[PDB]
Amino acid sequence: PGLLGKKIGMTSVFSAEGKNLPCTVIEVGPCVVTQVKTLEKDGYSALQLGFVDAKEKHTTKPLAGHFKKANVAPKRHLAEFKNFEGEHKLGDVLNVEFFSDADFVDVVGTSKGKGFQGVVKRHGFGGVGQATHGQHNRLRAPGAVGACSYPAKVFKGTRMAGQMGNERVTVQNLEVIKVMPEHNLLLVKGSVPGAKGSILLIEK
Amino acid sequence: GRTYSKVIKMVKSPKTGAYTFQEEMVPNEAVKDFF
Amino acid sequence: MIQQESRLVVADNSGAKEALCIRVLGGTRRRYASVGDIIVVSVKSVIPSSDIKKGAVSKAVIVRTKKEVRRPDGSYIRFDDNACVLLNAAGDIRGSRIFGPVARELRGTNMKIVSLAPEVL
Amino acid sequence: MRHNKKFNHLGRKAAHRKAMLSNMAASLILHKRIFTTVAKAKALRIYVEPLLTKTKEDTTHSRRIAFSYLQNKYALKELFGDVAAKIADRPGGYTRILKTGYRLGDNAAMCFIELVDYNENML
Amino acid sequence: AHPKRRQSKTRTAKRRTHDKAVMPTLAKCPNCGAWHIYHTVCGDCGYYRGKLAIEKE
Amino acid sequence: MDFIKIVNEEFKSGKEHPKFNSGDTITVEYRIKEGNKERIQKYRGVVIRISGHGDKKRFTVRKISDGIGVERIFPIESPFIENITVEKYGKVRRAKLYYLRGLTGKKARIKER
RNA sequence: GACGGAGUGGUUUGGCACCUGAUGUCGGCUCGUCACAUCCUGGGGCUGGAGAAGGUCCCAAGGGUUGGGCUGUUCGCCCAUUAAAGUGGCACGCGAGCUGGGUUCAGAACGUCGUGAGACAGUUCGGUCUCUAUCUGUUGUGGGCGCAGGAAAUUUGCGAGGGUCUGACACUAGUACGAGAGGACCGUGUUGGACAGACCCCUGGUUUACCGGUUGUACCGCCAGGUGCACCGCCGGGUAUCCACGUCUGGUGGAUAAGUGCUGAAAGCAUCUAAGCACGAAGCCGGCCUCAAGAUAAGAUUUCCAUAGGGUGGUUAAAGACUAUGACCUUGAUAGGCUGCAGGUGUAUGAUUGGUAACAAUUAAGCCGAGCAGUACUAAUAGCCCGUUU
RNA sequence: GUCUCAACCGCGAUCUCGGUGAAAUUGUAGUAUCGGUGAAGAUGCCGAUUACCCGCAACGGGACGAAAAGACCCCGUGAA
RNA sequence: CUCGAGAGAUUCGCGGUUAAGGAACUAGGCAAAAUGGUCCUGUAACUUCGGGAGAAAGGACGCCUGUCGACAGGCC
Ligand SMILES: C=C[C@]1(C)C[C@@H](OC(=O)CS[C@@H]2CC[C@@H](N)C[C@H]2O)[C@]2(C)[C@H](C)CC[C@]3(CCC(=O)[C@H]32)[C@@H](C)[C@@H]1O
Ligand SMILES: [K+]
Ligand SMILES: [K+]
Ligand SMILES: [K+]
Ligand SMILES: [Mg+2]
Ligand SMILES: [Mg+2]
Ligand SMILES: [Mg+2]
Ligand SMILES: [Mg+2]
Ligand SMILES: [Mg+2]
Ligand SMILES: [Mg+2]
Ligand SMILES: [Mg+2]
Ligand SMILES: [Mg+2]
Ligand SMILES: [Mg+2]
Ligand SMILES: [Mg+2]
Ligand SMILES: [Mg+2]
Ligand SMILES: [Mg+2]
Ligand SMILES: [Mg+2]
Ligand SMILES: [Mg+2]
Ligand SMILES: [Mg+2]
Ligand SMILES: [Mg+2]
Ligand SMILES: [Mg+2]
Ligand SMILES: [Mg+2]
Ligand SMILES: [Mg+2]
Ligand SMILES: [Mg+2]
Ligand SMILES: [Mg+2]
Ligand SMILES: [Mg+2]
Ligand SMILES: [Mg+2]
Ligand SMILES: [Mg+2]
Ligand SMILES: [Mg+2]
Ligand SMILES: [Mg+2]
Ligand SMILES: [Mg+2]
Ligand SMILES: [Mg+2]
Ligand SMILES: [Mg+2]
Ligand SMILES: [Mg+2]
Ligand SMILES: [Mg+2]
Ligand SMILES: [Mg+2]
Ligand code: NA
Ligand code: NA
Ligand SMILES: [Zn+2]
Repeated sequence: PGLLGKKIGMTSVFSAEGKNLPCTVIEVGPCVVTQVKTLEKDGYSALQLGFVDAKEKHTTKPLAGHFKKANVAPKRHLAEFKNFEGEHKLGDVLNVEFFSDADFVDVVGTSKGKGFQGVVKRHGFGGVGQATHGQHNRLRAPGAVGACSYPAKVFKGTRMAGQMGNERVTVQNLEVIKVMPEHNLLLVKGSVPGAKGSILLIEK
Repeated sequence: GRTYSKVIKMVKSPKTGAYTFQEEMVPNEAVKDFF
Repeated sequence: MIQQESRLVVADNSGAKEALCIRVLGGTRRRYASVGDIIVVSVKSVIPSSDIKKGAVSKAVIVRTKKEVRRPDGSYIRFDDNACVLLNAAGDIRGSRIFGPVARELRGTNMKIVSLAPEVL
Repeated sequence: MRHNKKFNHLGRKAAHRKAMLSNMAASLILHKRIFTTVAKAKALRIYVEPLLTKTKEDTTHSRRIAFSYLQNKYALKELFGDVAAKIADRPGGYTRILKTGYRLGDNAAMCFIELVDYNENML
Repeated sequence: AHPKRRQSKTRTAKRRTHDKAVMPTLAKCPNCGAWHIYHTVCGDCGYYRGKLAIEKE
Repeated sequence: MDFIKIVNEEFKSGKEHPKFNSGDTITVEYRIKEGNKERIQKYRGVVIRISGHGDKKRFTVRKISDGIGVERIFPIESPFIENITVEKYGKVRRAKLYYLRGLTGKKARIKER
């Protein structure tokens, strides 16, 4: 179970024990239950939540009929979480106090996009040779890609250049520093994937 | 020392029917809960 | 941040003056040694008529580094040089006096250095 | 990567790029409208609008600061004369870019940039 | 480095599947009635978004 | 709204200190611990750098002790700082005094203001 | 474990001469992948195993398996570590991937042989490593059509890939065992090293945005004040972004192997097996993370249409080679500007007053502000096309 | 910054668009994988396996890739 | 300097900076960094008596005031 959040930024705080802690500020805003999924109809049990208020100009008619059925204000983001405890129904509202009993959380996000990257940065390759001592033009090269006539091919899973980042990433067991119900704010120790303003899933 | 103790009970098994062996290591002041 | 081939000042009255790090102990590819770490050195130079000899192999403990050291309270400390103190086979120090400041990290490793140092941090 | 690098190098070295932006700005102050490419005109907008904002504080320091950019005394004479009076009430957005088409020789996107307070038909 | 074989007619034509001239994005001018590229000033009349932009002699 | 600014206010630590700039000579009363005994250990030197944002600045103070240079970085909001007193008001022409690392006595002296 | 004997393999030296109008060769670098005949870590049987430490054999390939001195070296010797510094195959893996120290061209010299031209179970100094990737292969990223009407979302997971390491201390306990020296199993805990992922609050780096000092010289008609050029002229700083040297997080029931047994006959006894049954590994499968319905077997759910929904276009981005993706397009804060603020630099131009002067103090510092907040001033026209909309 | 061990910055090349436009190479090709077989090292044979149609960027394992009628080695009642 | 315009991936060419360490790189310090000017001090072994030698190692250097290139005071 969990809620949807928005990454705000990082800062550092001093604890009561007198330690300097890096913290990440997340706005785990109010989430409405937009659809209840059950065994007998869907094959599994889960809750679909909606997070960011959306204007009607930005909501298509199929999605408008989706929120109107649940009788809630239309939302911009939708996600599913499982294994709750309390049997929330359509149109209920959840908030940061859900985590007021939580010691650690998981944060799922999308990492920053690096674009197309070479083997040195994508996979940490050593590079060919030195910068001097007869080096010509293979300073950031991958080297050999396989053996000779047997195999006579490049194996699947060979590490090469390509797109790096902009992908789903999970960070586990983040210590909760404080919950602020007034501002829908959650404080966790450490860093989380993604740029400022990105949408995060926080699992209890 | 005196920070745990070993507890064993035997439960019948649906796969076969004969008694298996259940084992753990719980702190000394918790076996009465287990048994 | 001391590694193999680094040269350190010898900061006790053991007779040695300059030392060269041969190995950072405690791990297969342990790259660097900080304050309070144990290293193996060769003595590169000595004062005339000293006890230890030039070219001897010895264990030592780092007391000062140029790279700043982080503390859990958010403070840092750095020094103008890298310095160590020679130790004997039984783990004790081979000298009487310590010259210059030493870091507070050694309060958890060796009380002999801290007791007889002019200042800690 | 170029995350959050907010200025166009325009395919030129830094000294070349600064010289072109300064020559172009002088041309816009002297001739109220000039025709150029779209990428060059969008880069001039970020360059010339703060310079036109300096004529709201008519002092020796403002004129000299502006002159350190243009280095052209006819542009300074026009900028702090007729151009200053026309824009005295507008809160930014002194210039306008309108696209026109493509060049014959390299198919470059073309446009015109002008001072808004000198175009009567668009007011 | 070198082609082992010349390509057949079929293989060459299959690659050229994605070689297409791009069509302009055209619109009619509400003043002139002439074709012009959307989001540009009509070169015939000089108008743009209902207002005169390039008074042409 | 602004959430970093809310958090910084809720987790405010430390006490007010008198203002000082780079090139000033200050004494830091720092609280240390050794065998469950708390005592204050003075550290006096010249401020060579201040960096950061707002109430979260960090300053670097340098002193020469027994002929060895020593540098300490202090968070301004730390609860371990008891007092800051300014001994001398220095006179410098720049923000960062990294050049004092290469000057010995009679050449590292700073004019008063 | 002698004297002897039977096999297996094809990584050594050979034997044969079957492929070759050219099938690049030693060592190293880079990148790996596979085997197990296992170096460490896991599980066992025996011991000439008191304990501790070993010896030997069996099961086990999940992960891991150092840096230097000498040498072209492989290999070795040595130094210091480590839990350990495994053995092999892949054209003695890998030169359209690198190098070119060695070998094996033309110069020269030594020893040696030859009358000599020259030569070497030898030695020594020097001596050009070519090619714009067609097919396939591999890593990424799109276009079309399909999915039994068309669409906007949320999904299950058939399966695939990734991940899998390990030390040292404390207590139990100076106890069991042992005249004694020494010194445990089992079980709780506390802290490290290496590796990987994400991130930029901190430390540190960059920062041809920016600010300042300064040399030479030429321009803005002159002075003062600026600017061009000299590697960004040189020097000192430096936000955002990108980073590591930084910070945070991670390596989490079933069926078995070698083995241990219960009950128990064939075979009156014996027997873990023949009928049954209880155990038993870092290994297998689940569990963790990512992808994943072209899974043509093309799945499921909610809603819309039969103006649903899109394309082209525009302002743009922490998204990006081109694409694709995200936000916004006037009943709009998408970008710039403007107005303030965090911030960088470090006290401007002028004007007084000091000083004989070079200079200095007052007065607002001045400039910049890739970040933040507000604000329609500028640019975002529903025009055209498929099936009311920006 | 030779390296531990790399990080960042600038221009030129690179990528996209407009204009012009070669070359080496080429029996025909709708040119997948594994093991086997085989002029004894297989895209093309056998048995299985996997794979909707068509591009772009990037890297070099194979096509005993390209170039040059092997200089080594032997042979010719060859040559200098 | 007879092709341009955009954009600002990988990679290459030519350049710039870099914490801590400082030849651990490599066949080999290859390449790069470092030194560098004028004047005043001071210069070893060895030597064919010429040299070695610019051996090595040190110090001063801008502007203003006055005094006889130098001296002293002052300024950044
Ligand atoms: C020229 C032939 C090469 C490049 C190399 C050849 O090496 C030799 O000929 C060593 S002799 C040497 C030759 C040059 C003379 N100037 C001096 C003399 O000393 C070598 C290693 C083999 C022994 C024969 C086959 C081979 C293909 C596979 C391979 O590994 C190659 C042939 C076909 C290859 O094209
Ligand atoms: K093959
Ligand atoms: K920065
Ligand atoms: K705005
Ligand atoms: Mg990106
Ligand atoms: Mg490297
Ligand atoms: Mg070369
Ligand atoms: Mg090169
Ligand atoms: Mg094409
Ligand atoms: Mg073989
Ligand atoms: Mg051939
Ligand atoms: Mg085995
Ligand atoms: Mg080989
Ligand atoms: Mg080659
Ligand atoms: Mg090859
Ligand atoms: Mg010869
Ligand atoms: Mg030579
Ligand atoms: Mg080459
Ligand atoms: Mg920051
Ligand atoms: Mg910093
Ligand atoms: Mg000039
Ligand atoms: Mg220049
Ligand atoms: Mg010139
Ligand atoms: Mg029986
Ligand atoms: Mg509109
Ligand atoms: Mg360029
Ligand atoms: Mg073209
Ligand atoms: Mg075969
Ligand atoms: Mg085959
Ligand atoms: Mg060939
Ligand atoms: Mg021939
Ligand atoms: Mg460095
Ligand atoms: Mg340094
Ligand atoms: Mg070496
Ligand atoms: Mg080496
Ligand atoms: Mg050189
Ligand atoms: Na002879
Ligand atoms: Na701004
Ligand atoms: Zn018209």
